[PDB]
Amino acid sequence: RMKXIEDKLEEIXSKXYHXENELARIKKLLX
Amino acid sequence: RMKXIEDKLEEIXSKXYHXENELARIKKLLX
Amino acid sequence: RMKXIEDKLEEIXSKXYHXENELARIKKLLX
Amino acid sequence: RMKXIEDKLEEIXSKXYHXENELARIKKLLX
Repeated sequence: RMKXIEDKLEEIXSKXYHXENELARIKKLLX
Repeated sequence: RMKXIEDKLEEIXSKXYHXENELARIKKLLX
Repeated sequence: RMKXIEDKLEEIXSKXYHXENELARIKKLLX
Repeated sequence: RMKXIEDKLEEIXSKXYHXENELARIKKLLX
């Protein structure tokens, strides 16, 4: 249902942390 | 509910800005 | 509603094209 | 409906594999 959608969206909002920080890995290889 | 899903999707559609621009950071280190 | 969620998910499934191809920009700068 | 949303979210949770591994492509070009 809606509860087990809301708590996928809060997995995606983990993936969009690990997007940011595993880019910021690459950027801080490049400064 | 559906309102507080719709307004996660419009957080994701912020993350997919910061995807693009913090890639375009890396690409403009690389031209 | 559900129709205007489904057609955000099919924006995200555009962003996850432009993820892939604007990475594949960087990778083809790096081969 | 909700079933064919849940099974988009489990496409996105494929895209957020291919995010990670096609970054980890770039990082392992850069070590």
